[PDB]
Amino acid sequence: LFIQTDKGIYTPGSPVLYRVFSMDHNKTVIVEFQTPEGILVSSNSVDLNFFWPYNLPDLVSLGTWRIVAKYEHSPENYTAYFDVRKYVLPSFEVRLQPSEKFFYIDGNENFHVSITARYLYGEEVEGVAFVLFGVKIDDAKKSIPDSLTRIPIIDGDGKATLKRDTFRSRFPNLNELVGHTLYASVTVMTESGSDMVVTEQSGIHIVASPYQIHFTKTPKYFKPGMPYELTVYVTNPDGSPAAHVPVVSEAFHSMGTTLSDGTAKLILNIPLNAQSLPITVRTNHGDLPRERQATKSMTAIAYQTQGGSGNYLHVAITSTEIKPGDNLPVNFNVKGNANSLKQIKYFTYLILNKGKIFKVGRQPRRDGQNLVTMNLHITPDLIPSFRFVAYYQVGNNEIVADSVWVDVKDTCMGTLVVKGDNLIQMPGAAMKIKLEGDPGARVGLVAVDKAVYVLNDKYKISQAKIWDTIEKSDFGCTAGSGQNNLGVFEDAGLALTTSTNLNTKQRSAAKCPQ
Amino acid sequence: DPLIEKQKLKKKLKEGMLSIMSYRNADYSYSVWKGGSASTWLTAFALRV
Amino acid sequence: EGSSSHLVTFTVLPLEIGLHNINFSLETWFGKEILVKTLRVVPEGVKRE
Amino acid sequence: TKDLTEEPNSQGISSKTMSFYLRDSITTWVVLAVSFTPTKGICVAEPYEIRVMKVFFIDLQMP
Amino acid sequence: LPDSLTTWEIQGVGISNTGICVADTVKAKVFKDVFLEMNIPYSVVRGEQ
Amino acid sequence: LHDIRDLHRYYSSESFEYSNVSGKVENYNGSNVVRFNPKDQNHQLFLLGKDKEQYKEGLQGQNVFVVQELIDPNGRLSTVGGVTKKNNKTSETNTPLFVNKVNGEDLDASIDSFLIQKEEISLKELDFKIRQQLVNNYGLYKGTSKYGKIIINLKDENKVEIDLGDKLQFERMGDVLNSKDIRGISVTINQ
Amino acid sequence: EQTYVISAPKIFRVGASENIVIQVYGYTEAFDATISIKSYPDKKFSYSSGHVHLSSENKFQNSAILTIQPKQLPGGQNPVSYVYLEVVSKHFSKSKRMPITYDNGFLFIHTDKPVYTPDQSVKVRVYSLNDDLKPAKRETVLTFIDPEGSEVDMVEEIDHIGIISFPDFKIPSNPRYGMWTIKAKYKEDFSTTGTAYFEVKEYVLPHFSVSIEPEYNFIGYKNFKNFEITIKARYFYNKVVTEADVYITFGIREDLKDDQKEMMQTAMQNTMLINGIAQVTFDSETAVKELSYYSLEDLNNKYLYIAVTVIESTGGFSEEAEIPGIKYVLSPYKLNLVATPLFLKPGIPYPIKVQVKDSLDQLVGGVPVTLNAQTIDVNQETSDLDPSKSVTRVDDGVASFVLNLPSGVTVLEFNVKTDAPDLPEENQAREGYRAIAYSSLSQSYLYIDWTDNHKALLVGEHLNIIVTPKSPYIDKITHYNYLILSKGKIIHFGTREKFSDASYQSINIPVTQNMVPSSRLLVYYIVTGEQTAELVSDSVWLNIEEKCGNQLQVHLSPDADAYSPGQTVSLNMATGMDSWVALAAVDSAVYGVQRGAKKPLERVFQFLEKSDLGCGAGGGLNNANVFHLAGLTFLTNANADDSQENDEPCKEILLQKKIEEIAAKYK
Ligand SMILES: *[C@@H]1O[C@H](CO)[C@@H](O[C@@H]2O[C@H](CO)[C@@H](O)[C@H](O)[C@H]2NC(C)=O)[C@H](O)[C@H]1NC(C)=O
Ligand SMILES: *[C@@H]1O[C@H](CO)[C@@H](O)[C@H](O)[C@H]1NC(C)=O
Repeated sequence: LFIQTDKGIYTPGSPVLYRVFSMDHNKTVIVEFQTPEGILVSSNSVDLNFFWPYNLPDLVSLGTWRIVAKYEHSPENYTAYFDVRKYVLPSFEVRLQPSEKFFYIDGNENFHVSITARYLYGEEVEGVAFVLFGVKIDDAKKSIPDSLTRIPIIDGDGKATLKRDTFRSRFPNLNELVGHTLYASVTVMTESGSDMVVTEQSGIHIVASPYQIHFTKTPKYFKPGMPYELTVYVTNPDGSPAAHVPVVSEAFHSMGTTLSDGTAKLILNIPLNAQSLPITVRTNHGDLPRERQATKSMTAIAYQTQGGSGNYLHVAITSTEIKPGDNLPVNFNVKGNANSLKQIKYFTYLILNKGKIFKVGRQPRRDGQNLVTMNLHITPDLIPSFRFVAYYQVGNNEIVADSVWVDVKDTCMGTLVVKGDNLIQMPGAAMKIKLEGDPGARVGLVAVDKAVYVLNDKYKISQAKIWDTIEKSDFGCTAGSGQNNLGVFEDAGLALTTSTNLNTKQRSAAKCPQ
Repeated sequence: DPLIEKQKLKKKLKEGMLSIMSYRNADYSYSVWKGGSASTWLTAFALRV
Repeated sequence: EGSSSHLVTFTVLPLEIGLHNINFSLETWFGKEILVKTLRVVPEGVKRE
Repeated sequence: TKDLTEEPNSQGISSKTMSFYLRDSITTWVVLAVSFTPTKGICVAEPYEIRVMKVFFIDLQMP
Repeated sequence: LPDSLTTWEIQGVGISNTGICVADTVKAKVFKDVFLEMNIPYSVVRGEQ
Repeated sequence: LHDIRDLHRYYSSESFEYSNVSGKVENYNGSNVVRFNPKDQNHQLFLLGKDKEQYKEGLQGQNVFVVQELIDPNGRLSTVGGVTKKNNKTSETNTPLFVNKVNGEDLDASIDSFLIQKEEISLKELDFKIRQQLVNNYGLYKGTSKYGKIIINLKDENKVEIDLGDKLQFERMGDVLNSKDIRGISVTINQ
Repeated sequence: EQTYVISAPKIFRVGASENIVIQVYGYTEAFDATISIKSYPDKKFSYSSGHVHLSSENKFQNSAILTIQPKQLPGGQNPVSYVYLEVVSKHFSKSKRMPITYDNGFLFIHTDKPVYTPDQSVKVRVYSLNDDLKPAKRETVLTFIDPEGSEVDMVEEIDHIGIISFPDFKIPSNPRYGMWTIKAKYKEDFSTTGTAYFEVKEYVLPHFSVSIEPEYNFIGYKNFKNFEITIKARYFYNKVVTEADVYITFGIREDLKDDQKEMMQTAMQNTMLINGIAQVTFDSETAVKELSYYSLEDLNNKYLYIAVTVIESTGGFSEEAEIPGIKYVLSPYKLNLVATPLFLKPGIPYPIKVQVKDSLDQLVGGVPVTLNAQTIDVNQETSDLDPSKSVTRVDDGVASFVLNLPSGVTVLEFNVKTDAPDLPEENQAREGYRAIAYSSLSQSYLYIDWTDNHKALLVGEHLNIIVTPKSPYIDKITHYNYLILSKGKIIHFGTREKFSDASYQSINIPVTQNMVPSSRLLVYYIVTGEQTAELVSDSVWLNIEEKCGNQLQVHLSPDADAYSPGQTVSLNMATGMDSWVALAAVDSAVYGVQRGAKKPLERVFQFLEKSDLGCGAGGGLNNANVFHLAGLTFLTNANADDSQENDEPCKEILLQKKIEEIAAKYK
């Protein structure tokens, strides 16, 4: 389920109208309205075609109501939040842009926050703004009183700065800040004394590092005497991906540079007698001093070819950032026992996704091919993330396999764009907008005064939150591979039984042991 | 500047010679008006120039 | 009208010989245009000794 | 809730035009479209900004 | 700019020790909406209306 | 004056250059020391090159490639040598320069260029910029990169060498080279 | 057994900084080698020499750079063709006569617009670079030419930075209307050429604007039976005409600017322009017949020509108007190979990429493509591969295929065609190619791939390149080696020891400035035998991103999308330290007044790409070709370089009474 409410915030007395979508797969849905006090006030049983609004009484609880939808008898418990509050959509947007994405909990850098302010109607605002800085210890704030200062917003612009020294003089006990957030309370006020808005540049993270290295996206198992592809993922301290951060490991004198999604595939050449594989990644950035930029280590195990045969399978996926309707070639690499590969006839692959087995198929190999490759055609289905598992069998007794996991561009399966003219309209005037989409599609439009739309960012439903919310079903559990041929199939969310009573571990349930 | 003014003028001069080339013909004789058979006279004038 | 054109006239007559220049303005629901013209005015049968 | 019933083009897109009256609001409207399809399922649109304004007016900042 | 309707297309360049550099073509279309033009005649005679 | 971290810094630093600076000699200890009002503070120069023994007299409007080796709290800083002729012909040669990267049995190397911006040029200025380029385009002083040499070719049997492991000490910094003479630079960086 | 490997560009360029590199799989006593360039047969003159010292420290691979500074004859032309390359080892010693050219650099003559009207001033400047792609303070000469072969004006300027601003050229009061030609040429030693065109036309103040737009700019069976033609007329911008007779006539025409056309009795009569607009439909099949004796659009791959006369019945006026050609094509599509050479390694998937452009030369998304193919054994046998079908990516017009080849093949003939769920079988697009086997009695080959498509390739990234070396009688490969070409010169090179046991492996090559527009990469290994020698290689081409190196950007004070006239506006300029800028503002609409190919600066890099002696995806036909096909020639090879033959052009890829009378008497 996925809820959408006309806006993020409401007059008492107004009627909150919602629409509730389901990623289609007897359709009966339960919708509920709880107040922020906590009380229930409506329990409705709608069909996915039609629904009404909840009329907020001219006199009713204030705060952040929860609209919560689920399926009769199956804890999907999906939810959506709206604010209801006595207010006055002020006539002008304020936008903040902090100087860096983070604050060095032990440096010298002063903290600038730039302020731009413009009437919803698209002209520059003129006025005066109070900015107060502080730190957020979880669900508490702590002003830096002396940091509060007044600044002229002229022709819509102006900078509000926090001074390091004031900072220290408020928090000389460094130990207290560890893992928190600087916050900028900004109040801006039109020169006319008429209208005035307030927002907050939050979630500025205090730390020692400008970046964050993560390995879970790269398998914990590798094929010896075979190139192992390490996949580094580099988040800005919040969680976001940060791109174009270069990374290296000197242990391999190999370097790379994250991309549009936070990933870099640094390839590694691996000596044959290997078993362990310690790797240490550093965030090499020509602007950050070494000691700043972050580091993280992991050690990967070697595969365990069945009965020590020496018969290894690697399946490399070549491309990067993958668009649906793409042609991405996939590399089948084998290795080992001579008169073993002599009888490697066909590869068997399955593409797993959403936590079920989508398409399955065979890729012939002809003799002499130790590297045989095949073009796969990505199609919407595999959004947002699909796994590739593949294996071969020697002489109807040995099975060896590998799985690689791939992120498809987290996008719309089909198309939907609201086409217009973008020329400045006049009040109550006649308007035309074209609507381009998937045939037979049902479209739910809403029009909204810039005001509300900015004021409540978090609650809006977005393709992003959608996809993540579905990805969080695929029963897979590592970037791929496994201890061993069985282990590839277990880790990759599959279960296996062969004539030869060789079987996957007993599945315990969804979720995976940390 | 002299060497400069001289330049300017030489330039005007060529640009102004160019004008008449339009009215020159196939066989390198010049027509009175554009598209008209050429005149022994005009061609003689253009030579004079 | 929408996507079209409307017309405009000013009936005028000048007295000062060669008097010039007329600010011509158009305001619309979008702003003001000051288009500037210059009008040319003249006697009746000319000659120069 | 408009329904895109209409022969697609070469590309497989349907294009449904739409007429409607703007509001007296002197501001910037923002249109959000969502589409549900049997096959493609859900699809969040590209926010379309419609921007209203006139050359002379009153702002009535009022409590 | 020049008071004159047209879509300007402005593209600079920069050649320096590192190589030549074609910058990014920047467009700037002048006005639209609703305008006015006038048909002022070359000459007019005093006493003409 | 060794290390690794260190090297990155001293070679990353703000390089500056000046001219028309004439100054009289005064030895603060061994043989020398001078000073100059750049326009913001009051510098200090330790000539002690084999070109200092021909210059214990003072400077006459020369070019001095001043890069801070260490600083006092008033904007002033000490720099070693870096003095060149002046009038130094601002002729601008483009010089060949090979850069090889060793790695036991592995080799990645490049043909590239270095831009000499003078007629005569202090070996100090050479030392600095030669490594400047290196540090930003050839990953010098980041990781295992910290050993290697720089051979500069001048005539059929003449070359100057420079260990990278420890910036080239200050006494040869008074030394000087004729731009036209530099056949080219060869740099190898092992790991 | 153990030869050396001297490599360098297929040709030299006079006054060019020229790179020469030198491997050697060869023994451990460090030694010295002289590399010279001497006179073409003589050998007494030594234009330049470098004394590289390859040693153990040096992985016995090094390089120096040579040059030929104008040493010829400066009062009597006549170049020299050819000149000697030479190595003088302690161990070996060997030479190679080889060509040179006086074609150094490029001249891009920026004309301030591309159409001009009498008395207008042709503003003209020239950007002027040298092989190396730096400025090039060179004395430069442009020379103007009229439309009829007369060297009208001719002026020369000096140069202090690459932008030579020239003395504007005023058309004349009353010009020779036509296709004016500007020619650029350096004054001295070299011979480089730049060239530009500008159309000079006569302005006529018409009484209508007479627009005349057809369905699409081409005809394919889809509309062969009925071609839609909308024709319009108007006045001051927006006000449209209202009453008008409209007369169209058609004809067929062998092409364009051939000032002739067979026109057909059936000049489709008045539709009458009513209110800014009028419309007509035109049967190609029908008309084409009797007069033009054609009867099937097969007999048609040429243009349909349209002539219209609108006459406003109100005031009694009349303007003409016309399209000169609308090409006839036996298919909407036309397709071609991209990034895929016709040279295959056995036991190695052969990739294949087809682009499907429409008649309007654009990439067309979502097109079905069919692939058939026959293989021929070394054995002579013939095998029919079962078709493979794939659909063209949304943005690239690229349909991708791969086929794993049976070791035993040596020539692969194939078939691409289209498959739109409506187009007739006849009218689909088909194209046939054939690909040959890398030949080597060594039986051993090589092949390098890397992980990319939608290949951005940003400088400062690291290219992870998989080298797989199959089919070698013997893998027994000491070292893989590499050359990095870019802009006809070599800029990276070196070696990596193989991994003494395993199959394919991975080199990590960093991407740098030198390689910016596009770079070639070729990798060779040395299989040896008591027949001392066998070199074998492969090469790819590499589109890395157009990053100016300095970094010019430019913006306007208010970035809004409409600007009220005259409104004072700012112009800010981003750059890379101290760059030099030549701004230029033009009416975007001038362009549309000459269907001619785009003349804006974007045609630069392309033009500036002819630099590269390369030719194709890379990957020649044999260690020889590969290199030549990558713009090199080499010396050493005990195994031997081929001296090409000659340079073929090649393309890369990234109602009656009257008519009887006048017609007749039209003697
Ligand atoms: C769905 O929503 C409710 C909130 O109304 C969740 O709240 C908890 O439910 C558990 C399950 O029994 C109770 O034991 C707790 O009293 C609730 N409190 C908290 C901490 O949320 C509920 O868990 C949800 N359903 C599921 C999936 O358990
Ligand atoms: C017309 O307007 C201009 C500028 O728009 C101004 O400077 C001038 O004084 C005006 N002239 C007339 C005739 O009113």
